[PDB]
Amino acid sequence: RTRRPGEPPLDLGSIPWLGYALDFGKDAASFLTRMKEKHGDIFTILVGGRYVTVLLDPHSYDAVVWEPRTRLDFHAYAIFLMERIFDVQLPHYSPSDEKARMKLTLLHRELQALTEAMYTNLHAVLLGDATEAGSGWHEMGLLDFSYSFLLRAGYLTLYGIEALPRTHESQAQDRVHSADVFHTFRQLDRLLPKLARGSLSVGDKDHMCSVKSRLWKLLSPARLARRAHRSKWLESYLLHLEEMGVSEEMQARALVLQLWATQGNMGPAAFWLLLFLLKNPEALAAVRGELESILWQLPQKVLDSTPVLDSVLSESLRLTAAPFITREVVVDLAMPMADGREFNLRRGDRLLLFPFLSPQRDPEIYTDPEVFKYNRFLNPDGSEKKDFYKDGKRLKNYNMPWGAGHNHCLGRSYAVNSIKQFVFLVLVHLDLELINADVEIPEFDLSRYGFGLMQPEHDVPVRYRIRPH
Ligand code: HEM
Ligand SMILES: CCCCCCCCO[C@@H]1O[C@H](CO)[C@@H](O)[C@H](O)[C@H]1O
Ligand SMILES: Nc1cc(N2CCCCC2)nc(N)[n+]1[O-]
Repeated sequence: RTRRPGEPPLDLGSIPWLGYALDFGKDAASFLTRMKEKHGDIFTILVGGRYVTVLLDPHSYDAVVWEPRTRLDFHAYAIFLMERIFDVQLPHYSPSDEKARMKLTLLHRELQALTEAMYTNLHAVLLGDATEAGSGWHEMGLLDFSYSFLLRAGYLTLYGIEALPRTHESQAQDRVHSADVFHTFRQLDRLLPKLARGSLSVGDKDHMCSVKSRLWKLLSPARLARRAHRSKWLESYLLHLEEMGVSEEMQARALVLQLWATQGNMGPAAFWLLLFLLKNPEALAAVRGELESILWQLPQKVLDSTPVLDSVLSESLRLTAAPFITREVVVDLAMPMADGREFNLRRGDRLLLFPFLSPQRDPEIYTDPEVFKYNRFLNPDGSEKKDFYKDGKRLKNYNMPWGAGHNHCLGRSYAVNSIKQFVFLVLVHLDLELINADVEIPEFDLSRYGFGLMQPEHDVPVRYRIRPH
C-alpha cells in the first residue's frame, strides 16, 4: 500500500500482510502510545491484512461516533460477536433494530425495577454464601469474589429466580444454580480473546465447545420458562425471538450471548474499584465515611447521594475500561479534525478510536493519569468536576467507559446502581482485607484490550467476614 494525498501518515511495519498484528495483539495500548509519539493523533497501520486508521484526538471523536452507517459502519463488531464468537444466526438480522428494541425495555422506569431486584439478589447471594460458610474469616481472590457475586445477582435479576414468594430452599437453590452458571461462564470468558483471534488449540476448542454446550443447556428457554420475576428485558427479547420463528436452541445461544454482553463488565469493574480502595486508605476512609453517614441518616441515598463514591467509580473506570470504538469505512471519505484539518480514509479501511489512551490516560488532560486519585472528579467544594481541557479547549468527552454516539451503554444507570449496591454491602456489612497490605496491583491481561473492562493477569488474595456486630 502506498499513501495517497490527504491521507494520514502510513506505517506498514516490516512483516508483509501481517504488519503489526503481533504488536497490536500483545499490548494494544503500549503499541498505540508509541505510534502516537511517532506519528501524532492520527495514523494508519497495517494489522493482519487490514488497514486501520487510529484516531486519538478526543476533540475529534464526536464527529466520528455519530456518522451515519452510509459513511461509517457501526454494525461490524456486533455481527462478528453474534455470528462468529457466540455462534448465533438470526433471520433478517440488524444490530440497529435489536438495539432499538432493547432500548424500549430498558427505559428509566424498567431500570429502576431491575435496581430493586438487584439489591435483593446481591444481598441474598452474598449473605447466603457468607452464612453457609459461617462467621469466621474466609479467603478468596478479590476478582473471584467481585465477579461471582455481581454476575450471579445480575443473572438472577435479568433471568429470574427459582420461586416467588421466596423460600429458604428456593434461595439456596438459586445460590447453587447461579454458582454453576458463573463457574461455567468464567471458562468461556477466559477463552473468549483467543477464540476472537482464532488462536485456540485443538484442546482449547474442545473445552470451549463443551462450555458453550453446557451454557446453551442452562439458559434454554425451556429451563427459563419456569423461573419467577423475569425481567421485562428478557420477556420482551424471548417474545421477539419467538415472533421471528427462532428455534429454542438458537434462542439459547442468543441468551448466552446476552449473558456475556450484560454481565462481562460489572464484576471486573467492581474488582478494580475495591482494589483501588484497599490500596488507598484515605480513599477507603472517604467512601466508608460517606456510606456510614447515610446509614446513620437499601437506603435510597446510597444511589442518589454518594458524590464521593461517584468520583471513585468514575476514576476506577477511567483507569480500567478499555473498549475499542471501531467503524468500517463504507466509502472513500474525508474525516474532519477538531483543529480544522481533514483526512482522507479509504473504503474498506477500519477506523479505531481508543478512549483508554486519550482522553482517559492522556497526561495533558489528567495530572498523573496512571495514578488512582479518588477525588479526581471532585471540585474543592465537593461538587462534581466536569471541566477538563486539552489544546486550549474544553473537552466534551473526557472519560468514556460507556462508549459514545451510536454505540453507547443502554444499561448505564443499572450498571452504576449495581456496582454501588455491591460496594455498599461489602464496605458496610462486611470486613474485607488484603492478605498482604503491600501487595502490588496486578498487571492487566494485556491481550484483552478492546473488549471493555480489563481483567487482571492474576487475582489478589483477600479475606472477608460478616461484620461480627
Ligand atoms: C460497568 C459495566 C458496563 C459497561 C462499562 C458497559 C459499557 C458498554 C459499552 C461500551 C457499550 C457499547 C458496545 C458497543 O457497541 O461496542 C454498551 C452497550 C450496551 N450495554 Fe453496557 N456496559 C456495562 C454494563 C451493562 C449492563 C449491566 C447492562 C444491562 C443489564 C448493559 C446494557 C447494554 C446494552 C443493551 C447495550 C447495547 C447492545 C447492542 O448494541 O445491542 N450494559 N455497554
Ligand atoms: C481485538 C479484539 C477486541 C474487540 C475489537 C472490536 C472491533 C473489531 O472486532 C473484530 O476485531 C478483529 C481483530 O482485530 C478483526 O479481525 C475482526 O474483523 C473484527 O470484527
Ligand atoms: N459493554 C457491552 C457490550 C455489548 N455488546 C453487545 C453486542 C455488540 C457490542 C458488544 N453489550 C452490552 N450489554 N454491554 O454492556
